[PDB]
Amino acid sequence: APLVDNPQIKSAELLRPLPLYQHAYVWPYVIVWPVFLRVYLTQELYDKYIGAQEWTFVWIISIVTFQTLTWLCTHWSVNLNALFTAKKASSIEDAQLIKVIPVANAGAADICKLVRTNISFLFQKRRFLWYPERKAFSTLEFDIDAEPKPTLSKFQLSRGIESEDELKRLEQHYGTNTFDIPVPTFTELFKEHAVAPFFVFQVFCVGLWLLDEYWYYSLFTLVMLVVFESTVVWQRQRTLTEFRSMSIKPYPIYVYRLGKWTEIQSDKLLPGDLVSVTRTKEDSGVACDMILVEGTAIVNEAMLSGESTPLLKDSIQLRPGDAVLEVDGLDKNSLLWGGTKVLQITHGASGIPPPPDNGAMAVVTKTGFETSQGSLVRTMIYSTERVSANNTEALLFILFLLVFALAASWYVWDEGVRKDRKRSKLLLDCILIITSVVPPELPMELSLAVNTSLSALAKFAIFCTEPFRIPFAGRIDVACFDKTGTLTGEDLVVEGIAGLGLGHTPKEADGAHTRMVSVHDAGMETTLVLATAHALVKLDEGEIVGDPMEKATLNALGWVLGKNDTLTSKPSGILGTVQIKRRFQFSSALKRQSSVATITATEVKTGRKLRGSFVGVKGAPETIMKMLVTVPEHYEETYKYFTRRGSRVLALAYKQLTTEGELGANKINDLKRESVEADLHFAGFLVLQCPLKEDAKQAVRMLNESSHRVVMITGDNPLTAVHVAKEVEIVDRDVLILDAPEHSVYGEESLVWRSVDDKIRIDVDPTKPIDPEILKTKDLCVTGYALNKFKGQVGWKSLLRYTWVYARVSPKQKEDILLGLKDMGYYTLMAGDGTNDVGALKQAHVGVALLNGTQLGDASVAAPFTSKLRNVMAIPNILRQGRCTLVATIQMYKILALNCLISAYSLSVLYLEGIKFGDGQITISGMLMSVCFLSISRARSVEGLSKERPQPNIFNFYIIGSILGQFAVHVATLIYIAQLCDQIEPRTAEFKPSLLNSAVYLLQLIQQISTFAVNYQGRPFRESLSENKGMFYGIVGVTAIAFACSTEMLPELNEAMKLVPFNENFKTIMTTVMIIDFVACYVIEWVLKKLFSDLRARDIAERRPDQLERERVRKEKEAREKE
Ligand SMILES: Nc1ncnc2c1ncn2[C@@H]1O[C@H](COP(=O)(O)OP(=O)(O)NP(=O)(O)O)[C@@H](O)[C@H]1O
Ligand SMILES: [Mg+2]
Repeated sequence: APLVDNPQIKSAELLRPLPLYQHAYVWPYVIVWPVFLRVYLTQELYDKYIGAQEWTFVWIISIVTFQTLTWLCTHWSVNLNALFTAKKASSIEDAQLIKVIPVANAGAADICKLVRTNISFLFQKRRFLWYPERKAFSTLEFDIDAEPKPTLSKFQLSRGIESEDELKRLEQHYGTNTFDIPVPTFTELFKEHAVAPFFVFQVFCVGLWLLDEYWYYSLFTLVMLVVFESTVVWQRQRTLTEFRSMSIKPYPIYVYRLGKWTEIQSDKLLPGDLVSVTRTKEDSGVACDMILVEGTAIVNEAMLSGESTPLLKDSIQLRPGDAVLEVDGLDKNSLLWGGTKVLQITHGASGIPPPPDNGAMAVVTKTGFETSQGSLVRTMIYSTERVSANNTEALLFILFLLVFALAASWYVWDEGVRKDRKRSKLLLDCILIITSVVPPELPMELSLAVNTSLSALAKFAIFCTEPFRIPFAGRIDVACFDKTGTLTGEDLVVEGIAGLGLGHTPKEADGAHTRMVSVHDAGMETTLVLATAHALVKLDEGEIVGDPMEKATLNALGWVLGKNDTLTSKPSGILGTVQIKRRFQFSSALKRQSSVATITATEVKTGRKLRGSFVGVKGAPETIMKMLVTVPEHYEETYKYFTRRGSRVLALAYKQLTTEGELGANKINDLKRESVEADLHFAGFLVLQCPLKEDAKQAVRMLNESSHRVVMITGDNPLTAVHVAKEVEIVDRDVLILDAPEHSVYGEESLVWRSVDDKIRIDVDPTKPIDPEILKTKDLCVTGYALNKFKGQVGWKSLLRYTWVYARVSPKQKEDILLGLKDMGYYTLMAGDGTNDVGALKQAHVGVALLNGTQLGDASVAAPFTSKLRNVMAIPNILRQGRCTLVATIQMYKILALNCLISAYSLSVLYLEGIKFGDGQITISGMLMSVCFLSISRARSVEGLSKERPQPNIFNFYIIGSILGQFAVHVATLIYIAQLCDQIEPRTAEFKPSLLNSAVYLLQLIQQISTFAVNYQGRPFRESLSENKGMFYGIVGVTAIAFACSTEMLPELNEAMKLVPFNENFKTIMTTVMIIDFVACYVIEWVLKKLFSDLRARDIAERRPDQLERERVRKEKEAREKE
């Protein structure tokens, strides 16, 4: 819509509210009320149209029903609210209401209120302001969000807010800095929930049963509806409370307001306000997004990204003030994001005095609900696709049930018309028959199953942010995995330093130098690079924190770490002091990390005094071989041999900028990234044996043997990824790597299929399609370079269908892989840890962030699913719960509808003969069905996954066929019992006990019990009926009650429900009929479950016969070893 210029807003219309007397649910019904009044009190129209006082009551009920329906249509439909309440008056200068309809599956539509001079409104707790130059409502624009990018001179010399009237203008404009989610009480939430259409339908059914003189049954179902809606309201309140726990509590911060330092809570924070950041306390990150002006902040973005590696946010005072701000470039580490824990504040411009507490100066950019964590919280709460939104499949199923209802009700209306019954009683019977089929809990059953799955998943420390991806986990075809941090533990051990003799020794046939010296016996330059090229920082308490790889190589180095970013070695191969002056941070797209430092290092055995400035860079060996001077002979073969064993290899390089002396202050030290990560020498290879997680192999073999495909997406080498995937059993056949034959600047021009042992070499033109022999008989590994060369070609859709290891991929390449896998129709799971997967975690159908730590807030916004533990077994469990979710939904979609259908036709078999159900009988039947529902609701899951897959859709052949077959069996037994009862006694108004009423009541009781016992899903996805002995005994108790009052063994139970005594031959025939009905229902359900319930695995997840034979042999061996 041009009125609101946002991508998530579909329609916007500037309404104007009308008075209450002009409302469309008031004025025409007030107009037509005296017509009915003149019909009623004035005679000669009493017999003209209505004819009776019961018809008068029917017309009064119909008019009141139409009035309350026209009132409720303004509440359960936004467009009908705009039609019936407010006139259009499409002009900006007089509008007061804005109808906002968002795009599909992006929250609930609303009629927002215009508040104003700045014209604004609030939709989904997002503030929209009217711009007259654009002539449209739009999202709030900050100083950062300006289209001309501001210079740093307005940020270094910001000096805080300097005007009181401008402070009040900022307060009225951007609002206060709070996570404004209002949790509702029980009263207003139940008031909103009592206006929902299925509550209205249930209350209308209660009134219909009350009109037919059913006191106890209507009271029971009203009490049950009240407590069920109370349960739903408490569930929604609990969910909103756990969402409210994600908010940062206010804590006193020192801001610079009116030229003075002032302590104030974090609820009052406006953009452009100068603030001082210190060490944050527990259960609090920082409030809102800031940019560092003066100081260095060691922060931890465990909220925005899954990993807990602390980054080193620098300042902007070293950058010139005339430079254009680059949020995605040099000043990426300049900003500080909200919700993130700052681990340290160190000082290593505007003339302002320093803060009383030793903190860094920052400027607020994005405050309130529009900060990045807050903008994710707004999407996760108000702008998400809700589980409780009524699907069209459930409504079409309800319409199918209503089609069956009308099929029964038309026949009972024709039979009552032909037999000349009372038309009001016949109409009430037909409306009762129609209304006894729609199950009011049916559209909300998926939400209940999702909530039960969330409560089950919270046991394994798995917290789900967006609960509409729980059914998606029931239909996952591809289960993508990261390698490092997901299938690999964080306790890395340094194997050592390799390739010291490159260009200067055991050599293989391909020339690979296998001499791996230890870190202590390494050279001086290798030791200085390992002491220089890291992002390690010592906290004020005295704990070294950083990358686990950098911590591992620090512990292998034997060098202590000082206070002012210095590292010393006391009298281990060399002795001296290094001090890092500038530090270029590591990026996943660059695959390197460099640092400029000052060295004073002496070798203990020869001397060789190395002083002065130094550049140490470590990274991926292909990038380093691209950016050094002279590539040594057999460079590629060394790292390919040390990667063929599965170890992770980095390259270390050094460059002396000034040699003897010093570089000179920080004026020269402000160099460029591309001007210092070039013309390098070679220092060595850092080889680390990254250890596999203990649960990785078991979880991946559980996923592969359960109709899921496991692929590996990782930024590491092809050989490490291939060796891990062979250990974890992702790749079974011979593998082929699609990569450049040489990773130099000239050799990166063609693509080659290569073997791991470097024996097969096949040239590939990327425009030509892939050879089908390679796709069919070989597993494939694809490098991100070869993926980038396959961006817009025909073979790419082949590659994503036949590759299970992706290596050397950028985060954008992981996003491209997951988008392409989404585009082919495969549902995707992505399990990731680092900041290289946050694009991938938000593009998969379900994304899990594996927080590597072993023993509501502190839940990351990087992924919709967050596993607090480090185990890989949290990945199948989610999928298991997802499958169970669908399975639970399926069983309720097979029970409730069938239950209602039975009840409807039972009423029909009564209402064909003029007899009605007893009040006590139908109340006892409803109580027993509620008892069986409570008995069947409590069921856990099995300890493993299965090859069968549940059907996601509800209109499949299995569910519809089973329901139709069981309904046909039930209606055949009901018709036969009715004909037998008419045969025994002829048919010739209060409730009087009869043989037909007792037989129909006993049949509907035993048929509801039979469809509870038959349609319960069992062994392939959950426990069986016999295993939950509480559930089995609860079903068997009602079974024994029904069969005891059917055998006439207890006359007290038969006289309690007003059941006539039965003839012995009739009793035997009816017991045989009940057994035949239960047996036929179980046979039909078992046949249709064995035939059509198993949703077939897709072609990417189908396994070859040798894999199935190996799986069967291993399962037989484990079953033998169990004995
Ligand atoms: N601290 C580091 N310093 C230098 N280079 C690094 C560092 N960490 C990773 N790299 C390199 O960056 C490359 C790709 O970046 P990245 O994807 O972040 O590593 P990764 O964690 O192994 N990928 P992944 O397995 O998906 O988590 C790796 O193959 C390493 O060579
Ligand atoms: Mg990772």
